[PDB]
Amino acid sequence: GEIEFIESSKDAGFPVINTPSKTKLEPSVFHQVFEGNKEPAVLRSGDPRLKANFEEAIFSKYIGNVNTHVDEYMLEAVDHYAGQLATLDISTEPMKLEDAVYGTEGLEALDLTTSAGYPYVALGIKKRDILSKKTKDLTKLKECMDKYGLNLPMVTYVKDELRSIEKVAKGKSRLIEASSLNDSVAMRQTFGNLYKTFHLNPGVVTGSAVGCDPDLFWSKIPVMLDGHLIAFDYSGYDASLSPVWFACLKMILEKLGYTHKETNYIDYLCNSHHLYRDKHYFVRGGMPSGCSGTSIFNSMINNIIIRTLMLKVYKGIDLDQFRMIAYGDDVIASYPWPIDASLLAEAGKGYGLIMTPADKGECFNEVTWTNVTFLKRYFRADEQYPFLVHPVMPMKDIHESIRWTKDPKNTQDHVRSLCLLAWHNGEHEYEEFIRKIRSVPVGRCLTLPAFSTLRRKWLDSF
Ligand code: NA
Repeated sequence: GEIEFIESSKDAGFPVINTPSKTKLEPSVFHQVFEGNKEPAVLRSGDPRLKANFEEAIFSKYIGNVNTHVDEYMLEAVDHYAGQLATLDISTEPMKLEDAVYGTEGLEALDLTTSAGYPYVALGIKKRDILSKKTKDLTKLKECMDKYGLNLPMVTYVKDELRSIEKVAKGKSRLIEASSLNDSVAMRQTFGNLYKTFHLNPGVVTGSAVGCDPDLFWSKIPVMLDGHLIAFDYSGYDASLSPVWFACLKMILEKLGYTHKETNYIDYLCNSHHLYRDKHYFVRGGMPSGCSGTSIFNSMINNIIIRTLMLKVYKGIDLDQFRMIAYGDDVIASYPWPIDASLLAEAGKGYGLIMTPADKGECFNEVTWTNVTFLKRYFRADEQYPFLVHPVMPMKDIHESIRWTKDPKNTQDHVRSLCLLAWHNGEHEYEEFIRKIRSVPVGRCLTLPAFSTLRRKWLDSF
């Protein structure tokens, strides 16, 4: 992706979008009990911790585009993956508006908590002013969609989250693009049944883990992934995507039965218009992280990409023996023979993708079931039930998270969520985690699950 044009919003008649510039994150009561290094992301230019130009840093992810046709490798990649998805009988019929807004099996109700985007954010109109869970009212929504239409600008927010010392200093804060409520709803109508099928079928047929429950899904992954593991990281995957990868996505959508008209919304993602505070800008390429379907579309594109690179370097490859599971940029994969990921990475660079060794580190290559991570979690077979696999979030990350809060009123839910991740690290680690929590008075006011209870419920869930 490439920023093609940027100017002051007022020149085009856009008001300044007044997005948050002060973090909602504050030290929790556990801040001194546990060790950690992470701090809130930089949200504004004048932040004293900056050791770089903020506005330059946050847009530096847009590294450019490679301008190419959809080549022979891409075409075969699309064919192969399309053949997998054909198995699922995805419906290209529009999802009914009520289902697409207020919830159905495989597609949770539209989040009423997030930004309603443009122009609502300039009018002080929130999602809850238009929508109502209790009523399932579609009347105001239909009015709004008729009044303002589709293809509205996206509103760029800086993500308010914890970041490493390095990412704070370098000003490498992440951005979220909020699609207008109008476009979110329209895309959910158009692609909702596809969203639904993906959510209901995480695994190696969709090549997707979006919507998965790691407590359950992790025992299935080594069964699905037969051979030598392949994993690598991307640097700035979303923003690196060139228009050619969106063309591939449109081709795969058409093979599923979507019409040229229905795939027009992919152009909205690819060639996008954004508002950031007092500026507005156009991007050619780049997945706008935050719009409807961007996790699923990022995953589908990743399925095309990896196959393309394999076909290009290993002309003798048998993709029918290749398996992969993506969650956006994150990938875990296998092939029955060793594959040199460093070769794939160089082929990736030719397509404007920046691929690096798995989980930082120096080489590409020797990934094992012991060191592989996916969705930030390691894989550890249960010692007693060896066919069941623990997702293991590092205690370091759990410690980082408990030291901060966006609202102390949520302490019970926050700490409980962390317990559900922590116990997979083993009984001794859990017991210590609970002891430290309880060394603060608040900690003794919380309902914390016992290890044996967590383990029992987990075992029973299968
Ligand atoms: Na874009």
